[PDB]
Amino acid sequence: IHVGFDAVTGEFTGMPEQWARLLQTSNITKLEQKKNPQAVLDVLKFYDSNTVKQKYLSFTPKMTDEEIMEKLRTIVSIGDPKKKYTRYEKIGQGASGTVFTATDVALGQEVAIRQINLQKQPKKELIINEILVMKELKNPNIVNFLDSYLVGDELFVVMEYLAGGSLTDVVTETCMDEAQIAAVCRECLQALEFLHANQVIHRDIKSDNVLLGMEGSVKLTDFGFCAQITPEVGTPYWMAPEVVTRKAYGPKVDIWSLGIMAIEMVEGEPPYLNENPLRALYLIATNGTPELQNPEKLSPIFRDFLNRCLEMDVEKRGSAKELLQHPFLKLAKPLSSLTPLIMAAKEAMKS
Amino acid sequence: IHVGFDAVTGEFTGMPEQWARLLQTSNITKLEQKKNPQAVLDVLKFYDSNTVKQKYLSFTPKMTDEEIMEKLRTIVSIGDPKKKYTRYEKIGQGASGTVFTATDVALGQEVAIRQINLQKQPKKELIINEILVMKELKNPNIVNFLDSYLVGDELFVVMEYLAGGSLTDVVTETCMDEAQIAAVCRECLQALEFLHANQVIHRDIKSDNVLLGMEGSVKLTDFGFCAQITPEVGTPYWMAPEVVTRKAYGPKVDIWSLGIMAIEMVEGEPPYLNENPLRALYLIATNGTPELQNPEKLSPIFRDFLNRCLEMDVEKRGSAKELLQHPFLKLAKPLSSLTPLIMAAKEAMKS
Repeated sequence: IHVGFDAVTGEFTGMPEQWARLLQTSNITKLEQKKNPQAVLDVLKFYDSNTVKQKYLSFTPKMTDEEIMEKLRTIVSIGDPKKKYTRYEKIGQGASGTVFTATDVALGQEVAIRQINLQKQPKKELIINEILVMKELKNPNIVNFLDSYLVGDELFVVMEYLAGGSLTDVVTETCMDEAQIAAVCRECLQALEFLHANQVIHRDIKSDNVLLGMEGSVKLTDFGFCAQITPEVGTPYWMAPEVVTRKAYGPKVDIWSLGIMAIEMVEGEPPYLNENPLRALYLIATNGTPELQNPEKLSPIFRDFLNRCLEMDVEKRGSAKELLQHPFLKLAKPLSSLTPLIMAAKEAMKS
Repeated sequence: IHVGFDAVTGEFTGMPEQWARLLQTSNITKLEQKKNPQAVLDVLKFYDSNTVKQKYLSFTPKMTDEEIMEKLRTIVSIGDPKKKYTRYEKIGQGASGTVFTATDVALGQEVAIRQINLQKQPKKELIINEILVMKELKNPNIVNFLDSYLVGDELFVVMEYLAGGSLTDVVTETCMDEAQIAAVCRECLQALEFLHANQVIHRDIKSDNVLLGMEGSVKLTDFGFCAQITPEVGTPYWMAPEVVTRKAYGPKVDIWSLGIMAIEMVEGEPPYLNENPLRALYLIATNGTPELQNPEKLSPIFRDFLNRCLEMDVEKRGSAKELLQHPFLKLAKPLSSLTPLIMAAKEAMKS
């Protein structure tokens, strides 16, 4: 319902008590409110309603046990997941199932295992169709579906994984040069080109969801339900302005998030770290890019790259297929150059 | 290859060294040998070759995981067998899988669970077809298929069971009257009529494979692969003469075995208990019926029943559909009359 704004007093008129509550807790000043009331009102609407939600790739080119067994025909192997994999470690649990990392005993290569109870979720058909899609959606810069197993009522879905940890672990414990950063950016853009070409928007490009191999190979995770194989309230620093303004959005939100990720790689921490989430959302909507700590060090060509990623105008902002041609990615080192940083990160992590 | 017999010396000529070995260990006398050499030679052939074997009901009106999942479509439930059943007790294990008894937590009724590894058996198709058949083969005097569950590579098959133990436990610890014996015989004949009507020969009718309910209900087990839910070299006391003479045989072998079972019920132990297995087989082939310990006590009409069951001539011997009309079964008590004997048996068993 319509709400107003009395410009000299700086008070919104007729807004819900939820939005008024949030506004009091927001640390947005009455200067910042009268500067742009519409931006404030948009980010109140967003935070009041962003329960995060789930994502399922229903892009496939009440349920009974025969229907389930029929849908599972093409995707279930006969095998014991407690015998095919060792070094199980539980990496998380929630309504969405339980997640483990483990290693294949025959190949010696690491995997992630999501364990879904098919009786306790009503959206059974969505989960299975998600798996059917993911079996056919194959690319080297995403974690791919490997295998699945039925264990009574539990379905085990096995995804690729990598031993070298997350890009956050590298970025927090080491300093990357621009030739390393361009190599990461190239592999993430190769992933985004493929996902966008299959009507997938990732929505959550950040260093936490970028996985590194010990040889320096790079994969994205958290693009689907099955690919959520990461431990994950807080501040949504990776989000683009059209998202937090509650406006319509499309695949170039992932290009913004990649830009913020490139900032995080050169600054070692994400933006808005100690900020109130509501004020961080306000700043994203009004200012766009956060402000750099030491911007004078960065090459012209990296700054051009960041500008094409973090342009607030969606039409001006690069697409994945375009930014793959951007001259910054010419500077990229071999991916093996990440190896010493991955090892440095691991030896710092311990814990 | 042909072997002979020199009638005055009492020596077989030209027989294999296996059969000669067995003959030395057989405790069959040279009198008994020259009395009927052919019977001896038949039972040597039988014992040398009876590795028991398995039985599969392939009466349905190299394998890949999609083929397996397709065959399992109609028979696998989605559920956890380690959650649907409690009071698991392991009752046996062999090449054929592992067997448990357990009770359904919701119904409060006892069940048997066979647990089959589908990777470690090559005859996968036979096992699944056995289950598909058994799902449609339903009768109250056999243990029926209830449910099945897939647990990785292990298939769990759930069969009915009964709390009152085996007829052997009743027959060894109590004395049955003829009206109790006729009630058991009636229910076993009801089972054999149905099995014979579906081209099934049981082959192993004995008190060990007769299951009792606490209310006195009666079911057969060990007619198929899935129905082998009983702990089970030794002497084959239940076998008919045409079987042990290695001759062709048909469903009236079950009627012989039922006759021997009726003897076991009134005598409290099976025949040939302390006998050499080779001599027991010789006696079955030549004498037919074993000799009763106290035959003067038994009614005329029970003796007529036993005669129709234990006639050595297959043509004279009763069929199930015929013996169901035999006047002995008119004497049958209500099945509840078994209840005190079942409880007496259990309270003796303890252990």
